[PDB]
Amino acid sequence: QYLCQPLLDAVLANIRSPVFNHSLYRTFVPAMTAIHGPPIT
Amino acid sequence: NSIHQKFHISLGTVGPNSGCSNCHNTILHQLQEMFNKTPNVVQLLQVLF
Amino acid sequence: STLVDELESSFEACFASLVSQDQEEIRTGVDQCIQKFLDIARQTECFFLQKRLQLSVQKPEQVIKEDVSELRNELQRKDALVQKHLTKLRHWQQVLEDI
Amino acid sequence: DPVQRYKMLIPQLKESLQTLMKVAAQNLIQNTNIDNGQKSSDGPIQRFDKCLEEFYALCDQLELCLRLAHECLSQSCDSAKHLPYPQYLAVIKAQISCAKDIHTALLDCANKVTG
Amino acid sequence: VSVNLEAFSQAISAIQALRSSVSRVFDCLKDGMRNKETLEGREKAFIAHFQDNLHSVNRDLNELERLSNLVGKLYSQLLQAYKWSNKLQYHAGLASGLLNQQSLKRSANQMLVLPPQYVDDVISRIDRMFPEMSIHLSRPNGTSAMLLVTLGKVLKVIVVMRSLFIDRTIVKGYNENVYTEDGKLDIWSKSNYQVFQKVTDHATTALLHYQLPQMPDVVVRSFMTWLRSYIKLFQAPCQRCGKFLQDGLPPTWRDFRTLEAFHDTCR
Amino acid sequence: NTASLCRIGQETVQDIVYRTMEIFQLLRNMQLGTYQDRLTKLQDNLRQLSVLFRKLRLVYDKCNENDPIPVEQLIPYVESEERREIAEVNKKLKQKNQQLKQIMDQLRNLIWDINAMLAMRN
Amino acid sequence: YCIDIYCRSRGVVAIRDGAYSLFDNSKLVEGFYPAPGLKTFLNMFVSWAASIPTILTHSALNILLLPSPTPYLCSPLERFLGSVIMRRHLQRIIQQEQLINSNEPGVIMFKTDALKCRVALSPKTNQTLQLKVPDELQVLEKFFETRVAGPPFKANTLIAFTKLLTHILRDCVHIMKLELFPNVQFCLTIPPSAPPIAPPGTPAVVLKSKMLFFL
Ligand SMILES: [Zn+2]
Repeated sequence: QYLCQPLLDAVLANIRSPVFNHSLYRTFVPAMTAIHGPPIT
Repeated sequence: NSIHQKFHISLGTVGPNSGCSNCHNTILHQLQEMFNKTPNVVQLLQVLF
Repeated sequence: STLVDELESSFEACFASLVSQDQEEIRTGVDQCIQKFLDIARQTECFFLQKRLQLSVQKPEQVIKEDVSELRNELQRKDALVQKHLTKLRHWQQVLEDI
Repeated sequence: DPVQRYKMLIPQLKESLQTLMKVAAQNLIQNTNIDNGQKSSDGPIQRFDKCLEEFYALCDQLELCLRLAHECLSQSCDSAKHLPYPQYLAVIKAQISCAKDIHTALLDCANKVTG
Repeated sequence: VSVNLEAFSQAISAIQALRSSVSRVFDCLKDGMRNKETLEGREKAFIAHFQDNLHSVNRDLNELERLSNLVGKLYSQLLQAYKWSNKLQYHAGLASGLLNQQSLKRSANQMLVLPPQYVDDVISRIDRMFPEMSIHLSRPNGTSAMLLVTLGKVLKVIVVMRSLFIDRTIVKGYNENVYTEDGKLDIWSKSNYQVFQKVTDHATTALLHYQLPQMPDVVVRSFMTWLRSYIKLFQAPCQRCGKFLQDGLPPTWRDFRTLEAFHDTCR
Repeated sequence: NTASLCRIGQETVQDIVYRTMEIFQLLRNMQLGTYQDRLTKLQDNLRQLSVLFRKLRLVYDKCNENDPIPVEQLIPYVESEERREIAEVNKKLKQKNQQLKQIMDQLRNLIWDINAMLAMRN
Repeated sequence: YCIDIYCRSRGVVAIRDGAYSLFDNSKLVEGFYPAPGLKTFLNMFVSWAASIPTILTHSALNILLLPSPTPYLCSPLERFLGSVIMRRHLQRIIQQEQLINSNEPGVIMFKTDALKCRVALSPKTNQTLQLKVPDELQVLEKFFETRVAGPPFKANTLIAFTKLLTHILRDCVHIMKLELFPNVQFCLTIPPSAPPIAPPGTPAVVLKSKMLFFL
């Protein structure tokens, strides 16, 4: 609604890509699983 | 709860065997948040266990 | 069978809200004890409705024994007041000749 | 003291989240360009985990401004709920005797019931 | 002050909800895909959930600042013995229960004298507030007390008691001789007004409605509390028919346990 | 006779139930020298409660000592000299009711005489 | 000071340091100064290596967290904090303004006059520190153990006792032996000893906290 257009523009640029699920993984995975906590038991 | 579109789980003491209160309510605002994710009763039951 | 026992079981459950060693448990605890306790009580009435209707229809004599029993106890309390009334009637005698 | 210290944490927090999402957007393009086939020198990588030092601590310095205030609005109010000190010394021991008397009377009735 | 201390609760929950919701935005987009048979039930749901979680973050951000706008702004050992007396007030509310007035009474069949000064002490308890009304206790005839009540500039009411219980109550306006020519309080008369005679019937139904077999003080207290709503007469329209006049009659009938002006047709 | 005992059992069940509501009514009046009277009152109340509990157990055993015949004989399907005493005393008590009826009618005439006395006393 | 507790199935709890940082050894938490030595107190139930979440079987948390008599009914956890919080802040007493001279791994020696003492953690019970320093000297630490390091554990009572510590020791110990046999008031040997009456006492008021002498 306000200052979210990088997140909106990333997914439309990365759509129709076969590496989509891996490009998002590569750019995103270490950020949330490190500080906020490990995965569940 | 339809206008909430939610469930209002009540953590409560039952039976004449307790101390001061139910005391599960420290994690009250947190247990509600996890069952937003899951419609699985065992998820609730096993965290207690 | 043993219907007093599960009746009196709910008695100490009524103390569960009272005796111990956030409000939502209290409203539930004082409820379901009581609603089962009125459950466990009204059926004893219907059980008593069964037991003395048994005595009502299996024999006609305990019906007329208690029918005489209520009217004799009415027969005394009828007589209990009328010569009480008469003694009382004798009371406003001298209350009225005071002038 | 903390009534004016709270007035600067929250406007700092609103822009702390703003620079947090801005450095997140700075990292996002730089890390997505590495994954697929296109070249760009990182230079100022501006890694996000340092910026998270600014925001959560500002959420913690909020609570140090509130919880101490949660103490500060409590201790001074009930310090003298019930001027002559020995009258208070007598009534506190009287009330702590009577509270224990009713506390053991509840258990006395409970033990009269069962147990 | 506690208005800010409870208005802060929404914001302190909203920021943690922002953290949780942006974590959801991260991991749901990081979850990859769950097809669940058809692709059109997934790839069209992809934009649906991607709008859903991002807009949830956006609305959480948005409702943060309307809450932020409304808000404003021996060392620790003896502190522990202070708040326990304050939680003893909650301990007083621990044994209250919601059973309250309602009971399960059966038939009351098996198988007195009180001074008028007690009636005066009864009437002194509730006359001390509501200064717009007045109470004038008098017993020109026997020990029974009948009372004159003026209601601002509106009503003059005679309220007769007998045997410490209720006898009668007649209401008239503000510009009439409620006394007789001799000066005694009038006993048997009529209000000489259609609305007043109509609502005296409601008063008679109300006095037979408040039924306490042992405790008539709460009966007369509820009666005068009900009467207190009648200082709003000719000033409040009816709650169902909109207009004041039902066949020329403004709403008067306050319902039992729900005090609001109605008519007989308006129930 | 045994029906009277079942009625006594029902009324003692009502007695314990009324006892329960009167305990809840009495205890709710006190929250936190007036305290001693209430606790002594409640001690007497629970003493009488225990006595009533044991006496209902006694009369429950007394009513349960005699039952072989079961229920469902009770649904009413469409398909000696004590009776002489009942028939003779029914009309005697009715005649007594009428005899007091004429007396209270005379007292009604007296009270209609006396209410007009204060009506125009002044 | 902070505590981390991580529950798990089959009665398993993972116990982290809390006050450490998981990730940075260059960087830590501003308000939570790091809390070392925690795992040793855990391991008796069994540097920056205490930041591991430590597995326990939900049973040593009973005896640790339970208020127990002090070896006042103060828990082995909170006593140990009191031993810690004296040990941290006595150092912050000693370093400032007095003379600081010690050489030990964790033990602290305050090299002043009149039997300079050296204090270490007690081995049989780590929940209290133990100080090493004629026969009237030893009673002073037991009073210091029971009262100045009393399980309320507030900071300013150490300020007096540090500033509390010659012949003045001789009388006060006679008063201390008398007080131990049967507080906020100490004694001084303006006279030669402490008789049953007329002693030059050394008190400390709560609202004043000034050097009080009464003779
Ligand atoms: Zn209407």
